[PDB]
Amino acid sequence: NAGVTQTPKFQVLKTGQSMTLQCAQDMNHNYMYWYRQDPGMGLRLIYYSASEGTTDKGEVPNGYNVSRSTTEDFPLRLLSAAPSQTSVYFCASSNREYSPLHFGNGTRLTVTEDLNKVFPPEVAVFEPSEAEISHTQKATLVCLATGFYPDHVELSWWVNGKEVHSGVCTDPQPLKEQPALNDSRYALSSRLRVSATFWQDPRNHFRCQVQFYGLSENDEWTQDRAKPVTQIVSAEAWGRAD
Amino acid sequence: MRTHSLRYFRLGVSDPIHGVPEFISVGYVDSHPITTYDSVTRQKEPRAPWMAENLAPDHWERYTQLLRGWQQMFKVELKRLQRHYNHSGSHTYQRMIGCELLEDGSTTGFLQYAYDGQDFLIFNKDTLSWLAVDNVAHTIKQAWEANQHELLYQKNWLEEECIAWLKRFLEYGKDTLQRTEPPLVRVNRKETFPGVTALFCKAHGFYPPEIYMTWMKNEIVQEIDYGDILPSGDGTYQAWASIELDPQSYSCHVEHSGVHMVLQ
Amino acid sequence: MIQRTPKIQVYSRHPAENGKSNFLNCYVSGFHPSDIEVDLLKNGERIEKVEHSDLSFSKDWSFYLLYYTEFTPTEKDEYACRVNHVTLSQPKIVKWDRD
Amino acid sequence: GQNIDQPTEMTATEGAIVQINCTYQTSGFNGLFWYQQHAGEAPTFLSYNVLDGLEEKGRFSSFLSRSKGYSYLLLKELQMKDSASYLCAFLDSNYQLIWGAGTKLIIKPDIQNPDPAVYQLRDSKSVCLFTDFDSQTNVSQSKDSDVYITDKCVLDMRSMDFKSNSAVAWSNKSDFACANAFN
Ligand SMILES: *Cc1cnc2nc(N)[nH]c(=O)c2n1
Repeated sequence: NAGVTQTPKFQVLKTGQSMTLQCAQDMNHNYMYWYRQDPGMGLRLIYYSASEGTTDKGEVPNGYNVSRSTTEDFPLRLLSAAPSQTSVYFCASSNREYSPLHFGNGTRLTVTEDLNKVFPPEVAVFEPSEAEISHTQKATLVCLATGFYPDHVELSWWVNGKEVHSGVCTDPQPLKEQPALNDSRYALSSRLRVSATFWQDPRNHFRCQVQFYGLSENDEWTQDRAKPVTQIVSAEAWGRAD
Repeated sequence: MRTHSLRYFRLGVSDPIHGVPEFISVGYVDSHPITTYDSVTRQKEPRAPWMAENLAPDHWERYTQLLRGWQQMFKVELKRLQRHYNHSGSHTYQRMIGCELLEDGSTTGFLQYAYDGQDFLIFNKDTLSWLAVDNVAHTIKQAWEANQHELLYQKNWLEEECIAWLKRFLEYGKDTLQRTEPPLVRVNRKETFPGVTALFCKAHGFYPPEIYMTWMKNEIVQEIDYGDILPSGDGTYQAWASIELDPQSYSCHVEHSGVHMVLQ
Repeated sequence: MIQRTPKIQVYSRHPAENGKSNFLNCYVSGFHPSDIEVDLLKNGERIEKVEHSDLSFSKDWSFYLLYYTEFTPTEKDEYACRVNHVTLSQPKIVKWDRD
Repeated sequence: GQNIDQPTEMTATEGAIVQINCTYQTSGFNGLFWYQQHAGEAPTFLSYNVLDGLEEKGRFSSFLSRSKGYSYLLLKELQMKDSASYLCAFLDSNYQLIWGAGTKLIIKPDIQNPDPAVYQLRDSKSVCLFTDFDSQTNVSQSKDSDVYITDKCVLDMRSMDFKSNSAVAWSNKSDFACANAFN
């Protein structure tokens, strides 16, 4: 079984838009739940359903509605997007009211009063220091995603057009370029560390890939800059001796 | 100094004729109904006014959602059993869960299931095991015994939660559940056939329903005929015991709520 | 499958006396399955305005019910309880024994 | 269905042991749960206690004291992959799932051969990298708001069975040196 399937993973909305978060489970579970997770507090129940044909309010139901006309699906509707609804949403299911919850992969949601605040990341790869390669026989590439809003990005490293994990560390949380401002654009760093030998091989191609979540191609745009749509922004380095 | 109990029953019926709920659940404290829910109302409601006055609307609303959940689970449980036995047509599934609080302060808890009104599965909360009546019950017993966390959930609920609920409910209904109405006990002489005399000891107006009645000589009597403890329909019970005399050959003994009576 | 036919007891709330306002009780018990029809009769005809308890559950998985009515006994008036159930190929009439 | 408390953050060394405490106040109780939640991931079920005592599954144990209103989640032989939030939750008498604010667990790598340097990377056409320092070093961000500094990140180069701390700093200021940039 798939477990709990929740979509989308990311969403930006303007103040006043409505939105449906989809959630399905193929586990024949009676209980489905919607939670929001906000910094510095416990998961908060929005709505739950004890079975198909019934739903009930959680602790923070205001601004949302749900339906459960099937065992499988428990859609959450945001009635009229408000900034206070900027959060991470998790769909869950359990067999019974006392059994362990199975969680969806979550929906990171940002509401802004103005879509002109949305920006795709600029992405740059910084080759390794000759001093590091000399003193450690190791080489650390740094990737820098800057100027993006909202904080909806997935950073991946590709070598020779194939994703890698070993030797990678990515900041778990983006930095604010302007800590004061409330719609501050974000910056995210990552390292890929490899042997000096691997970096010296001119047959090795390195690629930092930042999947950005922004506007739809369908969204209206009356600004001179390119419409800041969902898009992959990349930068690249080739290995070499010198 | 008497025993109290809390019990929740569940009745599921497959393919009910149009005028019969597919599902009913009723709670009792002693012989009093406290709570009702069915598949027609889809509402949990109080059946005693002292439950109504003491539990805010949020209780009924919450347990309404829980009972909709358990109604669905029951329906799937029955369907599955009917698959296992390969039974078509209408069949019943039943469950009783509850606990006793005795005078010494000691407790009991139980959980059993019935298919077509016969013992199917009985829970042992000490050995954390299920007694299965046949091969089909053994199959459900193995699935249930493989979920250790659920057995422990169930043990705790019977021993802690059930007893906490009972005490809360006893306090709510104290004027009803903890009162005494003593029996009015008469002794009738009836000639049942010519020459042959039989004595009837009759009791009524009594609560609780628990009562002991026997006939003694000068030594208990043999062949005592017992009437059931029956409800009078005003919250009190009636009951009787008869003996038949021997040619040329006695007292009625009643014990109720810590009071002993003799009628010679 | 084991069906249980109802036990049917008819009796008064109080020692009955002719001309003394009482209650006639019909207690139907130990039946399975749950589907049942009960009528109180007065000289063979159906008494309207009868009251009954909810279907009630016993720990042996059988069911019980109390049907009762306000009445005043006489020497002449006959009273009965008529119960139908899947176990009964015809409704069963049980008459009030008149203490 | 009243209250539940667990520490905001704990820090322990790779290979060592950590005990995450959770206290709760309630009249009525149907069990206490621990969930594991990795950064950007779903919470996943770890443990369920309802009776008093201790349950053990590999490196994880969960204890419950009913009279103390107290549970702990015990992690032995800590690995970097145990770096996560651990969520305490219990069921009240009405099966309401009451959630702790969660404990962020930070694991420090055991750096056997600390070799702390700051290095300047070839820019793309300036980035600085503080690397190979011991896990007891805290990277503070500077006051200067034209200079950005990341938290320490732990990378695991399985290619050389090697682990290393690093933090990155950057700026566009023509007056900005990597040396002495990390305080
Ligand atoms: C109405 C009600 C409330 N609580 C219950 N608890 C258990 N365990 N089982 C039931 O059927 C209940 N019904």
